[PDB]
Amino acid sequence: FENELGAQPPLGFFDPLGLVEDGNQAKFDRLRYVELKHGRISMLAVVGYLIEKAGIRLPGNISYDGTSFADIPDGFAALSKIPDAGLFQLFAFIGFLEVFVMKDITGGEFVGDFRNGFIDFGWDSFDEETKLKKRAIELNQGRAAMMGILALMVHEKLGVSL
Amino acid sequence: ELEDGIGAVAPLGYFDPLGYIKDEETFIRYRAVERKHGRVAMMAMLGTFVHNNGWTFDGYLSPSQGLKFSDIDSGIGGLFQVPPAGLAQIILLCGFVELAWWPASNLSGDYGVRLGTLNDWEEQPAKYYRQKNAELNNGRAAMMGILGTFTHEVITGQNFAEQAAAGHFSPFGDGQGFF
Amino acid sequence: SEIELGATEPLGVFDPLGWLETEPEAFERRRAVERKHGRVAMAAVVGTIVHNNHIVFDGYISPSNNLKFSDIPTGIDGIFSVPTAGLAQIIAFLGFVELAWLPASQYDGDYGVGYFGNDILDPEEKARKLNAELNNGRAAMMGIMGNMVAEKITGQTMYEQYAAGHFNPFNDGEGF
Amino acid sequence: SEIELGVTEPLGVYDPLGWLESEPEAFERRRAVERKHGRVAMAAVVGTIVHNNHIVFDGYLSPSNNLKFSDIPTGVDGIRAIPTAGLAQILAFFALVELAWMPASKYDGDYGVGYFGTDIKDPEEKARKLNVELNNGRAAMMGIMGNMVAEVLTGQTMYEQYASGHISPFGDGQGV
Amino acid sequence: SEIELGVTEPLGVYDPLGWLESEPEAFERRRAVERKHGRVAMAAVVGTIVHNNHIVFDGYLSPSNNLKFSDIPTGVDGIRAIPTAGLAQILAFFALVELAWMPASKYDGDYGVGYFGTDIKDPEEKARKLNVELNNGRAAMMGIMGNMVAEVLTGQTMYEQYASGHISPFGD
Amino acid sequence: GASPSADAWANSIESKALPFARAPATLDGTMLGDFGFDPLGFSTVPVGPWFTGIEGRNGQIGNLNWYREAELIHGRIAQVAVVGFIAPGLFGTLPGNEWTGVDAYSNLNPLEAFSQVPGLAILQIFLFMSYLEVRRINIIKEEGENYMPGDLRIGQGEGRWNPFGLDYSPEAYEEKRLQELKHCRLAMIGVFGLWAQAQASGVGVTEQIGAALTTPDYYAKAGYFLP
Ligand code: CLA
Ligand code: CLA
Ligand SMILES: CCCCCCCCCCCCCCCC(=O)OC[C@H](CO[C@@H]1O[C@H](CS(=O)(=O)O)[C@@H](O)[C@H](O)[C@H]1O)OC(=O)CCCCCCCCCCCCCCC
Ligand SMILES: CC(=O)O[C@H]1CC(C)(C)C(=C=C/C(C)=C/C=C/C(C)=C/C=C/C=C(C)/C=C/C=C(\C)C(=O)C[C@@]23O[C@]2(C)C[C@@H](O)CC3(C)C)[C@](C)(O)C1
Ligand code: KC1
Ligand code: KC1
Ligand code: KC1
Repeated sequence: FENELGAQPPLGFFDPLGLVEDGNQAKFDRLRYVELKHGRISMLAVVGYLIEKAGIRLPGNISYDGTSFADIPDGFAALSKIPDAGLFQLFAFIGFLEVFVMKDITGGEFVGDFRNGFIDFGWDSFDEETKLKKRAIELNQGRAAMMGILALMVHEKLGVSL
Repeated sequence: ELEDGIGAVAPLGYFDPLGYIKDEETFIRYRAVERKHGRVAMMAMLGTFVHNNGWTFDGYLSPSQGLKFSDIDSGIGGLFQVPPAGLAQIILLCGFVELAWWPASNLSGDYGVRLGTLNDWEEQPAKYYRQKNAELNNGRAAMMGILGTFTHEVITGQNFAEQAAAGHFSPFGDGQGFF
Repeated sequence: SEIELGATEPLGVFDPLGWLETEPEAFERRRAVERKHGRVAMAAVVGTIVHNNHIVFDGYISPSNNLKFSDIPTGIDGIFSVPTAGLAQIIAFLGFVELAWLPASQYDGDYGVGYFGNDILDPEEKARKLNAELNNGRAAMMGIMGNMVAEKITGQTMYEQYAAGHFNPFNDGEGF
Repeated sequence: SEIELGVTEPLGVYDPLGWLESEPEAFERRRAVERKHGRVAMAAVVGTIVHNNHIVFDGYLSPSNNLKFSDIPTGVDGIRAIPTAGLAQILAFFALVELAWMPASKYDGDYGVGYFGTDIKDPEEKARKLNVELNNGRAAMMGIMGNMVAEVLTGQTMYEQYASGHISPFGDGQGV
Repeated sequence: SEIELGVTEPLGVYDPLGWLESEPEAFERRRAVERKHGRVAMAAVVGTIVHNNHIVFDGYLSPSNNLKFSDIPTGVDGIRAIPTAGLAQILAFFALVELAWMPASKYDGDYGVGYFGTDIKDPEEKARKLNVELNNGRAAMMGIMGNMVAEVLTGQTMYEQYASGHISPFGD
Repeated sequence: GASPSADAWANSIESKALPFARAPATLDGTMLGDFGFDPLGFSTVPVGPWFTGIEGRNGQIGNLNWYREAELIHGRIAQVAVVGFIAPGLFGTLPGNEWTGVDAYSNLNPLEAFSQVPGLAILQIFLFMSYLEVRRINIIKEEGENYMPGDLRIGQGEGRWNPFGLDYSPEAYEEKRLQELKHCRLAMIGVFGLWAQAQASGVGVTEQIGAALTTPDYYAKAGYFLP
């Protein structure tokens, strides 16, 4: 596991702990799957935190109930003031994504390739050099975003300005 | 039947420990009795389960004697609570089954009672051996249970609802027997 | 056979620790443990619905102790509120069932009784209900565990919690 | 060797029962029992001297029972005054010592230590101190039993017997 | 004779990670660290016993800080009560022992002192005592963690906890 | 035609325990402790290790190793339960907290002491009884047909647990097996009488024997008033 997507000009195949010092491909492609699973969530979570800290909201009225978007606080307190009828809808639809439409249904050519032949914004117009660094970008962009988003939440509960 | 091994179930096998089967013709007589006694004593055990639970019919068993269903004892004396004009009806119907409909002279015990898809013995013969052994085994356990139910009322004087209300499940320290 | 059942459509043969390729000699006992843990949890999940719906029998489970059946709590403390002479009668009978009647050293789980008595005549209608026992058994393992940890964390039983409407863990008083 | 280790000058080989050739195979456990009984009784004699000199630990043996160390009788009722949770600690520690650390089934008593951590390399000097351990063990075995029967026949501890001037036998004594 | 110095009864050779032939190269350091961690922890559980029995040095540790020996806490926070001008004095002196006098570079653990100044020349005499130093060192490592963990999970020191009768695990 | 056990009552050798009753042929003499005592003919109908599954439910012909396995485990428990019926009444009881409740371990009637001690006391005893029965089944899994009855691998011979040496001679070992079996059969009768007297008297056995081995308070002479 010397030369693939995590191998890296500052730190090539870091691996400090006792994870993959064997030839088990199935151990690696499970761990590679979750690393971009955590990265793709945390990339939207860095942006999803900093639009709430900047105070940007949807144009109002999250419910017919008389609660607007600006009434809902930012950070961990957003979870407590979202109406519970709508907080089921967030967990049910993300569950609807994570069960049904988020998958290697048809078989991609790598791990995390969830194009089932349904949606594709190109991926043919690359020169086979640019494909594997452009998903080495989103591995490392997803790498820094999950240490980014973990910093935003350890310091919200601490109260430290960032 | 001996060759299928109908009564011989897996804890004890061919449990004839005192040596009573000395040929094949006296097994068919004994199995005809054991299966018949087991069928009677199974309905006798479901009786004592229902009687001692207080589940009675509503109304009068004998309105000309004024005897309600509620004032029949749930114990060993409850059958003879019943007027003899009434249980002559029980003996005459049960005697008519024993001679005409399910003739107890039939030593095979088959009377054609088939409840079809719950016993499709022709396509699952293992279900035949399961239901044939369980008719004997539930009949043997209920034969000893009704001998249990009978003598527990005799030696204590209380029926099963009364000796379970008192917690009287030990023949030691009570005023009954020499123990 | 047995090594391909337990593997249904959304994941296939699912073993992230890889003990099928690594230790195949331990699989048929581990299937027997999975099937037994399933069948125990299925009666355990069904029991929690029946207890918390206040379906009780009547009278006293222990008249010496003056302890009714409705005096039993409907949560985790219910089997431990039963007196010790009563719990010893359960475990002695359940050990009679798990060693003599349905001996759990028999690892194919097959004890003479079929599916409602019948042997499944088809081989893959048999494999479909063999997978449905495993999948409902695996779902009930998470169901009884998800009912035990969520009682001891929220402090209330399943009737108590549902009466109170304590369903949202984000706007109550809890951790996070 | 072990057969030569118990013999000293005024008696030599001393067995009135004659079991040294009647039961020559039972000797090597019977030496280990004599050495164990001697080692136990030597600490018991020194213990009774310490208890009756009123050397106490300055504290509370069980503050739960308001039991000071000086409230414990210095005679044969000493460990009858120890609370039962206290004798459980003594029996649990010496289960670890008499079965695992210095196991009493090791029939030579040669566990890890020497004489103050020294292996006596001289065989005539090592046999001399092995004779001393047996002889001081034999003297303390008679010493602890004559201490114990003198307490129960006087009703006094060894401090009270030397307080009242009760060395002279009211019963009948036997001592050197 | 160092690969059989930790082998004793019931466990025998104990290696759940299997490092004894995963790394047969790094055993000489890893034994010397286990021996050093054992010697440090053995002088630490004895330290917690002396401190919680209120054996103090009947004077002033820092008369500049107006601080006497009985004012220092007898728990985990006793090293923090020492002023930094005084704890600099102990890392200045143990720099002299750990680099110069008995250098921890020396992976034998063997220096000019023996077992109370004596060299043990019978070879399982000596291997019995070397096993004891390791085993009492291992038991003191688990002993000094179990003292420091159980202090902070009750907040009391060992003197305070035993006086309150807080031995049985009630809250945990 | 005939029963497999009616053929064992046809040979029907002389007995020793019931010397008027002609013990059946399945008591071959080759077993430890066989004294020709089987009036109900259980040895003619031998049982197999049913706990191992359905393939072990059948019993082999002429093999009483599982009857002897149940005889030894009933008697080994019964032996240590004589002392359990006696030693709280002799050597006192154990003290209790406020957690377990005081006088929880102090019921000298041994039968309601089951219902007085905490449930965690009974559960940890049952789990320790469970652990050696897990050790038993794992021995009968491995040994199978060469499994000796009563073997928990404790003692003298092959790779068994022997922390005491216990290195008997090969026919003083069969006397220890006979001493164990005769104490097994005796203490089974003894622990039945203890269980039946504790119900019939309501107290422990030291508390019933000690009351019967004492003079009554109205019969006791005043005694020793002569100066
Ligand atoms: C209605 C009474 C009755 C009859 C006629 C039979 C007949 C038979 N049994 Mg069954 N059995 C019965 C009741 C009966 N059983 C009960 C109640 C039990 C549970 C204890 C059993 C348990 C049992 C097993 C496990 C097996 C049999 C088997 C057999 C067959 C073997 C021969 C034999 O042992 O005869 C029995 C001898 C007689 C009936 C004549 C003697 C009559 C005595 C002296 C009367 C005295 C009884 C006394 C008053 C009360 C007894 C109960 C008491 C101990 C408390 C034979 C067909 C075997 C079999 O089917 O193999 C294929 C077999 O394996 N029996
Ligand atoms: C703890 C008990 C005990 C045991 C097991 C032994 C065992 C032995 N002794 Mg030792 N001995 C003991 C206590 C014991 N001794 C005490 C207290 C004294 C001082 C009086 C001696 C004085 C002594 C001498 C001078 C010698 C021995 C020798 C021996 C060995 C000879 C083998 C033999 O045939 O002895 C006979 C068997 C026995 C001694 C064990 C039988 C135990 C008896 C039957 C118990 C009954 C005692 C009775 C109740 C005491 C009541 C009075 C008391 C309370 C005051 C044997 C290892 C000899 C030796 O070592 O040569 C190699 C030897 O020369 N013994
Ligand atoms: C081929 C044709 C076949 C036909 C078959 C038809 C059979 C019909 C079913 C027969 C069922 C069996 C009936 C048993 C009799 C019974 O129930 O007694 C009824 C009474 C009920 O009393 C009760 O006692 C009660 C007192 S108390 O309330 O419980 O305190 C009280 O409530 C109650 O009123 C009172 O009645 O019970 C007793 O008297 C106990 C009797 C003890 C056993 C009797 C032995 C019978 C003799 C045979 C001995 C062996 C013979 C060989 C030697 C020669
Ligand atoms: C604390 C306390 O006291 O407890 C409280 C707790 C709590 C939780 C608050 C309570 C509550 C309220 C609850 C739980 C309410 C839940 C109600 C529930 C469960 C409502 C089901 C609707 C499904 C429908 C209508 C299906 C349409 C289905 C249609 C139209 C189909 O065609 C289905 C289909 O399959 C077929 C038939 C035919 C197929 O060809 C096609 C498909 C496959 C599509 C209580 C009662 O207050 C008690
Ligand atoms: C063989 C026949 C039989 C008798 C005669 C009998 C009698 C009693 N049963 Mg038992 N019992 C079974 C069989 C029998 N029981 C079976 C097959 C099971 C299923 C496993 C079972 C389960 C429980 C539980 C959970 C409890 C229990 C009790 C009592 C107690 C009530 C009086 C009282 O307690 O005052 C009396 C003596 C309670 C108890 O022991 O309370 C201390 C209690 O909690 N039973
Ligand atoms: C060579 C001889 C020598 C002198 C002459 C000397 C003198 C002082 N020692 Mg030092 N000392 C050692 C040697 C010497 N010390 C050694 C071998 C060790 C162990 C490695 C050691 C350890 C500590 C600790 C823990 C503390 C300490 C202190 C003082 C302070 C007291 C006066 C005061 O403080 O008013 C005066 C200057 C305390 C302190 O510095 O408090 C600010 C303090 O806490 N010392
Ligand atoms: C064919 C239709 C039919 C009629 C018309 C009829 C009529 C009466 N039956 Mg009924 N009967 C059956 C059928 C019929 N019976 C059947 C199939 C059985 C099961 C074998 C049966 C059983 C009993 C028992 C146990 C008793 C009983 C009684 C009466 C009595 C009520 C008034 C009265 O008190 O006289 C009137 C005459 C009681 C009794 O005779 O009391 C002296 C009584 O105890 N019967």
